[PDB]
Amino acid sequence: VTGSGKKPWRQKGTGRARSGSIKSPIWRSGGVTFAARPQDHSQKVNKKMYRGALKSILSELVRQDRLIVVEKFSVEAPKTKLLAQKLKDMALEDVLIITGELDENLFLAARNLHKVDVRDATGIDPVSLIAFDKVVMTADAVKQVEEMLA
Amino acid sequence: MYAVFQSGGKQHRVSEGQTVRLEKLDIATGETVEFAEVLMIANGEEVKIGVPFVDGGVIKAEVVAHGRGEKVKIVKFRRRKHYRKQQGHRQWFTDVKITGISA
Amino acid sequence: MRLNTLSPAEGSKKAGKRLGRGIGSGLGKTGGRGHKGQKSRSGGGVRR
Amino acid sequence: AVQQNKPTRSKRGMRRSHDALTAVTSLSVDKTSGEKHLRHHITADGYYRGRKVIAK
Amino acid sequence: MKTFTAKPETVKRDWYVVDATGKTLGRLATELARRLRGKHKAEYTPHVDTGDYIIVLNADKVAVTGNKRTDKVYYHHTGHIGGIKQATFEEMIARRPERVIEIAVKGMLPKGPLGRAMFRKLKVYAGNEHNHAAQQPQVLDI
Amino acid sequence: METIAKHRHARSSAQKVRLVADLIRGKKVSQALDILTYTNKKAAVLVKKVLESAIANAEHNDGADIDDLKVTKIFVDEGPSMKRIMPRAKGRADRILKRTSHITVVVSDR
Amino acid sequence: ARVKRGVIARARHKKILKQAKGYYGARSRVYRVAFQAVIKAGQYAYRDRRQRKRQFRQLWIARINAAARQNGISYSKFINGLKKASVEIDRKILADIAVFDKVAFTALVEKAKAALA
Amino acid sequence: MSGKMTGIVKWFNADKGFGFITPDDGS
RNA sequence: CCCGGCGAGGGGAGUGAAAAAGAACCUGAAACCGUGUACGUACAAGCAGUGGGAGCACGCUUAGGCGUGUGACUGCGUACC
RNA sequence: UGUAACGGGGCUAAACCAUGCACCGAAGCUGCGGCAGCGACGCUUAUGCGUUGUUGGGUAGGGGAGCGUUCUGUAAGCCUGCGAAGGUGUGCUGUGAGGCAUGCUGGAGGUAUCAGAAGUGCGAAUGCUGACAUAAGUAACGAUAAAGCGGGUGAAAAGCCC
Ligand SMILES: [Mg+2]
Ligand SMILES: [Mg+2]
Ligand SMILES: [Mg+2]
Ligand SMILES: [Mg+2]
Ligand SMILES: [Mg+2]
Ligand SMILES: [Mg+2]
Ligand SMILES: [Mg+2]
Ligand SMILES: [Mg+2]
Ligand SMILES: [Mg+2]
Ligand SMILES: [Mg+2]
Ligand SMILES: [Mg+2]
Ligand SMILES: [Mg+2]
Ligand SMILES: [Mg+2]
Ligand SMILES: [Mg+2]
Ligand SMILES: [Mg+2]
Ligand SMILES: [Mg+2]
Ligand SMILES: [Mg+2]
Ligand SMILES: [Mg+2]
Ligand SMILES: [Mg+2]
Ligand SMILES: [Mg+2]
Ligand SMILES: [Mg+2]
Ligand SMILES: [Mg+2]
Ligand SMILES: [Mg+2]
Ligand SMILES: [Mg+2]
Ligand SMILES: [Mg+2]
Ligand SMILES: [Mg+2]
Ligand SMILES: [Mg+2]
Ligand SMILES: [Mg+2]
Ligand SMILES: [Mg+2]
Ligand SMILES: [Mg+2]
Ligand SMILES: [Mg+2]
Ligand SMILES: [Mg+2]
Ligand SMILES: [Mg+2]
Ligand SMILES: [Mg+2]
Ligand SMILES: [Mg+2]
Ligand SMILES: [Mg+2]
Ligand SMILES: [Mg+2]
Ligand SMILES: [Mg+2]
Ligand SMILES: [Mg+2]
Ligand SMILES: [Mg+2]
Ligand SMILES: [Mg+2]
Ligand SMILES: [Mg+2]
Ligand SMILES: [Mg+2]
Ligand SMILES: [Mg+2]
Ligand SMILES: [Mg+2]
Repeated sequence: VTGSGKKPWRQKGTGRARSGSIKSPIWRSGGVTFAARPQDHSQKVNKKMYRGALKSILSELVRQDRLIVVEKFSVEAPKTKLLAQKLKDMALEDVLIITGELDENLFLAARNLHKVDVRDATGIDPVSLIAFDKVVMTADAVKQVEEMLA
Repeated sequence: MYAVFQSGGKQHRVSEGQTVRLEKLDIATGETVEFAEVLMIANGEEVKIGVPFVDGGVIKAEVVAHGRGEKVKIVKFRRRKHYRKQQGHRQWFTDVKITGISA
Repeated sequence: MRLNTLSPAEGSKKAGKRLGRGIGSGLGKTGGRGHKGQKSRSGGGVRR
Repeated sequence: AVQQNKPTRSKRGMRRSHDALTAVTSLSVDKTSGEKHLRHHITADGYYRGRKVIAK
Repeated sequence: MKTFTAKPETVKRDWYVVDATGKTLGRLATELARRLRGKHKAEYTPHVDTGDYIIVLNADKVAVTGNKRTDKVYYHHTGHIGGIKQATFEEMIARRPERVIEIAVKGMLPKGPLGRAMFRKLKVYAGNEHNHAAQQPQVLDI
Repeated sequence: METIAKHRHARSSAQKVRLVADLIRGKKVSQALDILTYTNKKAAVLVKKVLESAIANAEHNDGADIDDLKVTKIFVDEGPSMKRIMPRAKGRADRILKRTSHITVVVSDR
Repeated sequence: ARVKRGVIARARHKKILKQAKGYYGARSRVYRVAFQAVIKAGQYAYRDRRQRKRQFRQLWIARINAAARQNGISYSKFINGLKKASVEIDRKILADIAVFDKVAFTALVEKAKAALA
Repeated sequence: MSGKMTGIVKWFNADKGFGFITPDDGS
C-alpha cells in the first residue's frame, strides 16, 4: 500500500488504541491481510485417468443414444445457411461435430452458430462431449479415437 | 353432567359437546375413541366416584383433528464459558370432541 | 449425463476447517490453540 | 464530575417537564382605538387607556 | 382446560368481628393474616386480594406468655443517625396499643402492594366498640 | 381541507422552536397569531411567518375563509447540522453543532 | 469474490430486534443490548416451563386445603383418605371441583373420612 | 467548510501536558 | 400566481412515465429526533425480563371464541465478554 | 451507621428428647408423546428396514454432519415492466443455521438443480471510517476603559450613520 511507515501517534500517554502503521489491514484504506497473488489453478490428470474418463463418457453417450455416426459430414460451400439446412435435415440443433480431417468450409460455416461446435478428432474434450446434446462422429474419427484410446 | 378421564398421562374434566386437546393418539381424524377408564361422573347431585375407576362409565368422543402446537425456542447459555444451544420444538396433539358421556 | 448431473464420490471431498467462525462450529475463538501459550501465538512454536 | 451511565431520554423529558412556556392569558383591548395590547403597556400606534400618549 | 383465577370485580368479601381479649398475640395474628390473605377460600388466588374485612377489638387486652410483657422490645429507626428508638410491650400498650396487632399482622402478610392492600382491611380498636355497624359484621371466634 | 406551509432549514434549534410550536397546537389562528405577536422568542417570528404563509396559501390556493381555519398539526423536525470548529485551550478543538430545523404548519378547517 | 455482508448482517440483526419488541429502552432498539436480553429471556423461558408445573400444583394444593378445612378435614388427611379409597384424581381436577362443584368435593371428603374410619 | 483539523492527530494529547499531579506518594 | 425582506424557504400551477426523480436531486436501512392514536403510570423500591394474569381498546366470527396491542397485581430472577 | 448472634413476624411451643403415622418437597424416578446416537437380533438390507435394549450436562480439545453468502459452469436455459434485486411488514414452515409465499415501496435485473472456487458469516480487539446521541439548551460569549439620548436609514437598530 502506498504510505509511510510512521506511527500515527505515540505508543502510550494518549487515550487511543495502540497503532504502528496506517497501512494496517484494520484501517480504512489499509492492506489486505492475506492479499492474493496470481496463482495457477491447473491440476494434474493422469493419462490413464483421462482416457478412462473419455472411454466412460463415450460409453455413456452410446447408452444414452447421444452419439451419431456417419461416413462423411461435409458442406460444399462455406455457408452457415447450408450447414443449418443440413442439421435441420438431421434434426439437430445442439451438436458437436468431430471430423478426422481439416474442413475449412465446415469450420467457417459452423463458426457463427453457438449451438454447433466443430472439432478435429484430436481436439476433443470431455466437457464438450457432455455439454453438447448430440455428438456426430465421422467413421474415420471413430477409427482415430479408437486408435488413440486403444 | 361432567366427567373425569385419563388420556396422555394426564386427566381431563369434560362435559358433552366440548372440544379437548389431547396428547397425540394413533387414531384417524374422524374416528371414534372410547375412554373406558373414567374416574368420576357428576350429573347434578348424581355423582359416582371411581374407587379405581367407574365400572360402567365410558366416554365416547370423535377425533376432530391432529396437529402440532406453537413453536417454542429452547435456549441454553452458560455465561463466560463459550457455550450456547438453540432448539425449537412443536408438540403433536389431537383435538377430540365429546359425542357423549355414557354413564 | 450432463454437467449438472455429475457428483463426486462419497468421502472424496471433505469440507475443511474454518477457524474463528462461531461457537457452534467448535473451532471457536481460539481455534484449537488453547490459551496464552507460545503455541497459540502467530508463528509460535519451537523448532525440530 | 461526570456521569458513569448515559441518562435516558425519559429523564430528559422529565427534566424538560418544567421548561414549557406559559402563553399570555388575555390581551387587553384599548377603549378608544379598539386594538389589542399588553395590559399596562401602550399600543403599537401609541395609545394607552384611550389617549394618544405619543405621536409617531 | 385452564386453572380458575379469581377476579377482583366478581370477588365478594365479608366482615368479621374478633374480640382480642386474652387471646395469644401471634396465634391470633396468623389466623388474621390467613383470612386477610384469603387462604380459607377455595377461590384463593395469590395475586388477588380475596380476604375478608376484619375488625379487632379489645386490642389493649391481648395477652402474651412469659416475661414478654416486659421483655419484648419494639425497635425502630427514625432515619436520623442516632435515631434508633425502643419501646416495650406494655409501653406500646399504654401509648398506642393498636400497633402491636398491626405490626404482628404486617409481619405475617406478604410484602408488596397486595400485602398493603390486605392490611388496609384490618381495622383494630382498643375498646369494645366500632363505628362499622353499617356493614352488618358477623362474629368470629378464633 | 388541510393546507401546508414549511420553513425548511430554519436556522434555529428544534428544541428551541418546539417550545413555541407547542403553544399554538389546536388553536384558532387569530389566537395563535396574537400569542406569537406577544411571545418574545425568535422562533415565534419564524413560526409566525410560516403560519401567515399557510394562511395565505389556504386562502389563495385552496379557497378557505380565515375565521374558520385552525392549527391542526404543527411539528418541528431536525435539519442538517452545519458544523464548525471552535478552538479551546491547550490546542484542543471542539466541533460545535449549528442546528437547523424544518418547521411545518398544517392549518385547516377540519 | 469479496462477500459484502450488509444484507446478511441486516437480516440477522432484524431477527433479534423483532424478538425484542416490548422491551424498555435500548433493549428494543440496539442489537448489542437486545441480543443480550433475548438470551436471558430464553433462559427464563426454559426455567419457567419447569416452574409453571410447580406453581400450579402449589395453587391447587392450597385450594384443596382450604376447601377441605371448610368441610372439616386437612389436606394431609384427605390425600391419605383418597389413597386408601384408591381415588386417583389429580389435584388439578380436585381444585376445579373444589371451586365449581362443592357438593362433589363434599362427597370426596366423606369418602376419604369413611376410608380412614 | 474546509473544516478539518478536528481530531486529526488529536494534538490535544500530543500536548501531553505534564501529568503526575505531584502524586509520587504512590511509591 | 401567492406569503415573505424586490429575501431564504414554501404553497400552487406547469413539465414529465414518475417531482414520496426538483438540482441539499436512483433505491433511502439503522442509530437518533418528532407528531398522532390505543393501553398503562403520581403509597411506589433493585439487570427491567420470564411464567401466570385481571381489565381496557381493536379486528375477524355463524355469538362458539380466537387473534392483536397494552400489562394492574403476582412467583422466580444480581448484564455480556 | 441501626433492631442486627431464629431469615423475619412471632412462638412457652411454633423449643428440646423419644416413638409413630401422614403430607409437602428437585430438571431425581414414574406416566404420555416426540427426536437422535450406539449396540443387539432378525430382514433380505435398497446396504438401510421392523422390533429391541440402552444412552443423550459439559470448558479446553478431538471427531461427524450441515445452512447461508459472492463468483464460474449448467445458462444464447428459466423468472422478470402483468414489476427483478434491494428495503419494510405479515403469515406459514423446519431440530437449528434458515426457508417459502405475499402486501407496500422500488423501477431493472435475478437465477433453480448438481458440481466447483472462496477477500465466506462480527458485539467486543482503550479496533478503523462515517453518521448520531449524552451530559444540556448547562458552562462560556476573550481583560472591570463605560456608557446615555435624539434623529436617520431599514423588513427589523443596544451594536450602522449623523
Ligand atoms: Mg525511522
Ligand atoms: Mg486498499
Ligand atoms: Mg502431458
Ligand atoms: Mg485470549
Ligand atoms: Mg496459562
Ligand atoms: Mg498452550
Ligand atoms: Mg507476526
Ligand atoms: Mg461505568
Ligand atoms: Mg429545564
Ligand atoms: Mg420472598
Ligand atoms: Mg423500534
Ligand atoms: Mg422561490
Ligand atoms: Mg434508472
Ligand atoms: Mg433519494
Ligand atoms: Mg428510519
Ligand atoms: Mg390509575
Ligand atoms: Mg397508584
Ligand atoms: Mg426506583
Ligand atoms: Mg404469559
Ligand atoms: Mg447499637
Ligand atoms: Mg422424629
Ligand atoms: Mg417435579
Ligand atoms: Mg430425567
Ligand atoms: Mg418415551
Ligand atoms: Mg452432549
Ligand atoms: Mg442426562
Ligand atoms: Mg471444544
Ligand atoms: Mg450464474
Ligand atoms: Mg409492486
Ligand atoms: Mg447480485
Ligand atoms: Mg426482499
Ligand atoms: Mg421486492
Ligand atoms: Mg472476512
Ligand atoms: Mg458492526
Ligand atoms: Mg466475541
Ligand atoms: Mg468497537
Ligand atoms: Mg468510533
Ligand atoms: Mg460529543
Ligand atoms: Mg443538549
Ligand atoms: Mg448540570
Ligand atoms: Mg448554572
Ligand atoms: Mg453563565
Ligand atoms: Mg468582548
Ligand atoms: Mg439610537
Ligand atoms: Mg456596545
